[PDB]
Amino acid sequence: AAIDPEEEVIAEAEGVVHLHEPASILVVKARVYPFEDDVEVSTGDRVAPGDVLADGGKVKSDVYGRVEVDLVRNVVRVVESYDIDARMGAEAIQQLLKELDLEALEKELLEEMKHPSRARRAKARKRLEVVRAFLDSGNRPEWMILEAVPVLPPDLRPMVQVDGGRFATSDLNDLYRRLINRNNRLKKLLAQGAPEIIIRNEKRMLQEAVD
Amino acid sequence: SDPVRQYLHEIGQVPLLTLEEEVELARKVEEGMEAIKKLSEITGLDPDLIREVVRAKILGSARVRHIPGLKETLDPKTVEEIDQKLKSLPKEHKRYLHIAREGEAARQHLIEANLRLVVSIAKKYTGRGLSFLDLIQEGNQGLIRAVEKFEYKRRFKFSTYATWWIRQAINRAIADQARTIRIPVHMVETINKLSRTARQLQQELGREPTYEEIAEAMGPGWDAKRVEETLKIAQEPVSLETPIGDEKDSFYGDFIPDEHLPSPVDAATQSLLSEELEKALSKLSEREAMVLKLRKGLIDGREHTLEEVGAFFGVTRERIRQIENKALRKLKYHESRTRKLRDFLD
Amino acid sequence: DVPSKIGTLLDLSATELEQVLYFSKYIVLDPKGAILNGVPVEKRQLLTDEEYRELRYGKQETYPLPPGVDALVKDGEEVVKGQELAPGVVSRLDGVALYRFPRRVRVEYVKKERAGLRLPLAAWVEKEAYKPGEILAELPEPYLFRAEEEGVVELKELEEGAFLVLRREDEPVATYFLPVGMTPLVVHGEIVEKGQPLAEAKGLLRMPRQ
DNA sequence: TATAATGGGAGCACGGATGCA
DNA sequence: TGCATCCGTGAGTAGA
Ligand SMILES: [Mg+2]
Repeated sequence: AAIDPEEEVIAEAEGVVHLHEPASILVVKARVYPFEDDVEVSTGDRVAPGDVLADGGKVKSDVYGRVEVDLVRNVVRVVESYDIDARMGAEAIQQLLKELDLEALEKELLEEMKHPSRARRAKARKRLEVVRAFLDSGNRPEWMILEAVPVLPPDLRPMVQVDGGRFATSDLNDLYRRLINRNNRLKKLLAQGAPEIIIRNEKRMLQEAVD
Repeated sequence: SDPVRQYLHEIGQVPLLTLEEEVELARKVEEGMEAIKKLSEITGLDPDLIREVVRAKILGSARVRHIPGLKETLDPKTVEEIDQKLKSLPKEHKRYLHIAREGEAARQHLIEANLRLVVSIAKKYTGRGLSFLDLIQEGNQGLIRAVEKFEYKRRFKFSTYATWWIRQAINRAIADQARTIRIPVHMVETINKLSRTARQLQQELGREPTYEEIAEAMGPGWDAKRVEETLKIAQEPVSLETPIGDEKDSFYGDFIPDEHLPSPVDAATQSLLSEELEKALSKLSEREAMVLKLRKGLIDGREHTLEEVGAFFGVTRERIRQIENKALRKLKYHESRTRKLRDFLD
Repeated sequence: DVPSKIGTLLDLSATELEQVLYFSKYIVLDPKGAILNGVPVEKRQLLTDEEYRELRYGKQETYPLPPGVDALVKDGEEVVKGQELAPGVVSRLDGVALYRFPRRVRVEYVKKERAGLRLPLAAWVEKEAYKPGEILAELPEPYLFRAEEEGVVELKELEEGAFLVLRREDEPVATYFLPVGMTPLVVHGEIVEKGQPLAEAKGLLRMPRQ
């Protein structure tokens, strides 16, 4: 098939097709599952071993993987992959902080405090001080990560007109501006389905803006 | 350690396409959008909703978020409902689903492949008031617009069509975010034009041009006053933390008084004003003075209309005003004898 | 602020926390039964970008072929590491090979026709059918296959062997088949008569491979 | 909204505390 | 256990 109908290639009579001289060759680690009739999964779906792929459930998947449905070659190909949840930044860190049970870690560190090594007792103490601090205070560790950044009242970061009629302002306004701009841009990028790289960079910039 | 180096490294991880690859991805994208339109015609749902669900399944469990454009909130339950609603279609109608999926994947790969161009364009825009990475990100938005609007039918390289949108986005950003006090884009264009004009004028004349000369080189409609007001409105504010001395000792903002809050002298002035005004207002018959205060809002802090201030004490209309004046007549008596009100008039 | 409070709580050094927060490396919040380098993914493990891409999206590689060259392997064929993908290309990994943008499409068109051949009785070995490469006949002596009809010669030459179609005017009057070991004595667009040698079949003649 | 364009550019001194070899 | 790294300190008022 081509852009202009006159440049298209149409078979004159009955025959078989052979593809030669490709631009390149792509080697993939995957499993090929040729399907005769109909496929019950689509490209982008993730599949564990034993999941129905095509042909009413006759052909299934041997391994974990991501689904690529080839309509041209008439085959459901499963690229070997895992569903792993591995994240980056303050989101992941906040998750880890939320999952923490402070009493348990206090117990573990207490058991660590009985170790004959001086250094290990020292580290265990240094950690247990923080843990017990959070325990006594009633503060949750995940609060060390900001979901909502406070805004200082405008009179403590004034925009004022000087004697000459010109304006003088606080740098906190500029910092706040950077933060708001990058946050808004991030939200738009998320709504528009930007690639992982762009979003990642934007999040980094956001973190450094809050910094 | 360096965000820019890190991002440039993350950029070099995606290899650049070739002509066939570019045309392939573009084709898959266009045919993907067409497939989405087809599924819209078939299912009878919203093209935006279908597109967002397909995109949700392509991006995976990593990202799900509500889109402002959608009439319904976007959640994994909904994406599962719509996905299973799309998979329930017959094979020929189920084909467009696969087409749309591979289309979105192709879109992702296409955007990810061109990220270098955005950087090479944004490197020329440094020093406009925006950071390098900001320009790169806005340029990335431009690149996204380019991907979504591109047509491979015209046999044009993607860089050609993309460059325009990238420059457009970068410029819009520079015009929008560079000022603490926001100015509209057209006015920004006007100011930049004025700057270039003045620069040409000083270039040829060998001296800094006046408002009149600028008015001349700007053509018709432009006089000295307009140039002056435009330059006045183009002035950027200054930082309160701007260094004063030779050390870190003092700041600019320490020399600026607060004109808003009343000084103790002003407070005592208003207080004693109310005091003396209460001192000389009891000199005569109560109801008329209280009618005077009723008009001037000493009592309730509000001016009452003739019919209202009339209806207050049981009278009505024309009399009231003639009483106020009358009060103000007799008010001209008492004070004039004790003369206590002079200084408060400033 | 050293020592890091968050780092202390989650048991992470400065470098690790920097790398996670600032988007250098990935931190695992759940394995989902992932395996890397033979050892299963442990929770709270630090993954590089390459490791995360390989784990999440799988491993693959593209190998450029010099323009004008043909692949040594087919499309959709399993490949072993070290096995050459071309004369100048060696595949680094194992898996399924796929053709990227074929520049030439060779279409083999199926043709089923009816031809004829005159042979000596002794030389011909009687068979109900003939496989490619299988001996059709064996000649004690040079033998010439003469034209049984007058007309214009149309010589259609395949890889090996040929079809000679004789036609008077616009209508073909004859179709002859010349197997391997048979040398055409005529050219394309040649006029011949009855009994004039079309080709010489000498020695041992067999069906063409095509 | 349409030739093609695809990885930046600048820039002393002593202490406590922790990290590492 | 000791060498080495980062980080954080370094008079006051006046004036400008
Ligand atoms: Mg003028």
